[PDB]
Amino acid sequence: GSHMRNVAAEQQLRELESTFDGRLGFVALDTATGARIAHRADERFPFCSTFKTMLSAAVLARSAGDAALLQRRIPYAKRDLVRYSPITEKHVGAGMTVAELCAATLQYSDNTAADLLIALLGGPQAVTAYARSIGDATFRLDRRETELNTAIPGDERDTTTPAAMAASVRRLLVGDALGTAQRAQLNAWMLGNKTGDARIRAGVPAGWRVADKTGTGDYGTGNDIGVAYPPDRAPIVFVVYTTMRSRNAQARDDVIASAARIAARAFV
Ligand SMILES: CC(C)(O/N=C(\C(=O)NCB(O)O)c1csc(N)n1)C(=O)O
Repeated sequence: GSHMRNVAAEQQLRELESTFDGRLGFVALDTATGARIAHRADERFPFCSTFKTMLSAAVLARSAGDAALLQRRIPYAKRDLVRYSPITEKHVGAGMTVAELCAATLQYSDNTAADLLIALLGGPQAVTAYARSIGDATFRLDRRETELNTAIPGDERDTTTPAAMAASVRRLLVGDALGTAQRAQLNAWMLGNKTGDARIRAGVPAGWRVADKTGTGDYGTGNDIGVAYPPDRAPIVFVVYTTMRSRNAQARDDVIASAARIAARAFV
């Protein structure tokens, strides 16, 4: 890549933001060199379901010290389900194992699976504590699903910054904070994500494998975080947060994909 291309990419992110009635938070990191392409890197954004990556990492970290945890079954009933539970609704009664709940929350964004894992860890503050333990002094999880998606302007609950989340994704997916096996497992789950086809994945070449987690909420909030793995090249971290001025705006998959494409083309 080049410094000149990175600067030009940051200008194209400004131009992209001018095209819609909201704001764009963006960090992409080329881990070959640490080079960065950013827009609003240090502003807070409502992270919505992208926190499910941090949640799952916290569960994996606890399993490193507990050989029974990943196969532990957590029963739940139909009345326990929260809105948008495509996988967990199929397994009411005996429930699912902790590993299955991680996979469900990561790959389908299942909200009951998330709530079960937040509760297992001891509540939202345990997820914030895990983030602090991997060097993220910015991330905060305050509420559970689905209230954490309110995305009210000026509200700092359930927010992070693009820069903080890009460093955490890099540490979790590319570095070895989970230990080599846990790291591989988190990557595999996010590589098998079913909800991201129109977001970062739509902006990168077909040969780049993307481990990502999406988020969607009120105020047209549309997010995607993860790591792209070009073949035989260092990984590239992508964090894309967008949120709109109107409470009932639609999320914009095309803007997320465009922002990713700007950085993929600048780095490649
Ligand atoms: C998974 C689904 C249904 O998500 N849309 C959701 C939602 O529950 N997202 C879970 B997450 O982004 O924390 C949501 C909350 S408020 C709002 N408006 N939308 C989606 O993106 O298809």
